[PDB]
Amino acid sequence: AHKKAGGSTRNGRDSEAKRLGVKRFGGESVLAGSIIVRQRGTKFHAGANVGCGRDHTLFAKADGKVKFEVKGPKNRKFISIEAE
Amino acid sequence: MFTINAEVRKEQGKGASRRLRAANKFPAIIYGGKEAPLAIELDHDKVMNMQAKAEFYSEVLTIVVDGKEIKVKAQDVQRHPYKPKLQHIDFVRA
Amino acid sequence: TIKITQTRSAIGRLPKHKATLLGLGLRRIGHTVEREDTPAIRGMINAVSFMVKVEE
Amino acid sequence: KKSARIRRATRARRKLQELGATRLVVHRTPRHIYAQVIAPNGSEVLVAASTVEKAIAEQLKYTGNKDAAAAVGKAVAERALEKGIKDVSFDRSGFQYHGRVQALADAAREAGL
Amino acid sequence: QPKRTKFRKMHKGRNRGLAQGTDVSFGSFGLKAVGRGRLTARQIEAARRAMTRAVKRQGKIWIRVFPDKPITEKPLAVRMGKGKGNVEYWVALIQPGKVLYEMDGVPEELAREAFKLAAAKLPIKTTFVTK
RNA sequence: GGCGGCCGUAGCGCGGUGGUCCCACCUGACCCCAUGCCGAACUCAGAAGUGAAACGCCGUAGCGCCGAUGGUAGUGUGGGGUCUCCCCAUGCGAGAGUAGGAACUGCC
RNA sequence: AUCAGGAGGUUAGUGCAAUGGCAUAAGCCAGCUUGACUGCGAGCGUGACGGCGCGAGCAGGUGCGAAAGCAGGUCAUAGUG
RNA sequence: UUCGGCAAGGGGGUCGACUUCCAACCCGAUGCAAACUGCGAAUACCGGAGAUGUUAUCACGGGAGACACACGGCGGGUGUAACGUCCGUCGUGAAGAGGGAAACAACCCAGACCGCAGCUAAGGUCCCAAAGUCAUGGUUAAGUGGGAAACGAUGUGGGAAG
Repeated sequence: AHKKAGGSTRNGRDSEAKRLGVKRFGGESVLAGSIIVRQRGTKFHAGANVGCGRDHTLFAKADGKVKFEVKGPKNRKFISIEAE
Repeated sequence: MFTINAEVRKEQGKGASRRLRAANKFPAIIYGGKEAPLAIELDHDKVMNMQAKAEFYSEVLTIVVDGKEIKVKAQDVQRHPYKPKLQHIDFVRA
Repeated sequence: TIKITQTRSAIGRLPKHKATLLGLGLRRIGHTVEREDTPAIRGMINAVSFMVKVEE
Repeated sequence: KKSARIRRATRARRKLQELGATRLVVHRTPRHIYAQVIAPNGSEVLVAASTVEKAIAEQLKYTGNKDAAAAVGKAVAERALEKGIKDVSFDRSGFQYHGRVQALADAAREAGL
Repeated sequence: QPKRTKFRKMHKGRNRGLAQGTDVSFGSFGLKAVGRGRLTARQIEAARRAMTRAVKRQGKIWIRVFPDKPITEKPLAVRMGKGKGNVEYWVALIQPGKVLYEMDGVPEELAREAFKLAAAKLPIKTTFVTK
């Protein structure tokens, strides 16, 4: 029923995440990168996470959220190639 | 008023410090409000015996660095581990 | 540019650093080469700074 | 990310900011009704008109009714079209339906917005 | 030996206990030991009881380090049995320059004779410090 | 109080002082309109009474958070000795301690 | 037991193991309602390999909404040949 | 997870007060964590510019072997520990010969066509054994020439401090 044995986190296997979409090349508005699911907001390049900063770039495409609270889950403001 | 001789810390490092400590000398820093903080090299033997005399921290020590006094008061003293000696001491202009 | 001259021998030197010098065009002691001052060139000379004597 | 204080009060709208346009705020006081055409990045007011200013024209009755709310909408919008704005979204933070805010919006469209 | 602590089984009790001395005035004297070492509560008691049984002249004798690290043993076959709590009870961790026993006393040292008796009970060459 | 500019060191606690211009509290619910049980919500109307919640100013830095002057442990990377272990070269540098900041700026 | 006041970011609760998320809420109460739609593609699982799954479109059209929009079942990772 | 003070509860002893003990809370001083953390490296790593390398990078097809490794170093997890099990990085044993280490798979230097001359590496220079029984200075007497430990030591020498 409950949970016992004063223990912390619960484990299993190896993570199933990747680094798809380095971004500096074309990219249709879709989930750039993969780690955890369910998240929206970013509609372009919005790599911004606590640290030395983050980035992405060039690619004119309406929308394009991130994975979730990970590699810059925050939603910055627009960005395209330079001249789409 | 304890009169002590000293110099200036040019090669600020642990290696250079160990070469001085071996010759009986340790680093120190002096600060005083509007006065610019200064790092100097004090005599080990002299200070060690003077710092033993309680009044050391309450006096207006007359530190003569190279060729001129500064006048300061002792704040705190960092001691050495494995070999009981002076490692670094803080000073405040008075 | 900078003139690089191999002062140290190949014996004892760490690999890769050896490949670096073999890169600059030096494969024997005494040999000298002229490398223009550019980002990479500076990095390599830095890795072989111990084995050679550079100056512009 | 966490929900900002403004998001907790849901008075703001991030979905209208993803487009990059302007808003049409409708403030209402038990005495007067205000309307503005503010643009993103702070409180940039391009054009605005108060029901009290409607008196400058020739308003006689009270300024806290529905017919007055529609009069202000036509004024704020008329000045907006004179500014250079065409489209705008309705932003009525906290209010019911068919109220004075709807009369303000219906008035804005009547002008050309 | 990774520092173990809680979330474990209940073992034995402290052979130690008597903090001794009056806790009305806090001082800064001491008896430092040059070198890191693990001392079990069973040893701490012998050393502590040695000096306390000598400093009958006065008091103000206090200890700063307490045994908190658990250490088990597996007396049996092997495959089965990680480690139970036997003779090897709580063990304290002493640093190369840590003060274990400090007695609030001004130059009237009648405890140096006491600390000497204890210094011969704990494994590690300790030295008497006035500061 | 109105009207702008810059536009996250403005988290969270605490002190003094002023305005009957402005503004909420407040007061009243005839009616539009509205509450599953309650004009409290919701919506309308008037201004008897304050500034007590706001606001304008201004004084403490507690605690959070963001920068700066002083320094040792800690830690890469490559050769030395030594029973283990420790040392040297070279790129940097814990926490404790001394100070900084409690908005800014134009117009009526 | 319940009712009134105060303190209280939240340690509650959120179906299920654990971590992570959340309070003028993704939690509670109430009302209403019910997208678990059809068709077809692009992408994701170092290094090729199916079923299955998921994120993101388009075409038409169901439900709810003022609308953007939200569903391809239950916040995500076990409940299958 | 240490100590002091205050308030509330329970038990025992003498009096409805006091004393003692235990548990929870708050404040000022005392201590910790492989599944904690306000902080935070080095470092490993994606992409892009400045060396080195060139038909490489890459595509397709044919034939494979192979899935009982081991050791040193560094970082480990388990274990009392092991010429212990079990991982990770790297260099080697396996194809490292040659040289030193007395002899010696993985310790140090170093990596080979033949023949020839020269100079060095490691190491070594009293003799066996090629090369100084070399120079300045100091210490030890024990032949110590170093298992040899925890521990002990006015055997003896050097340096600093009251």
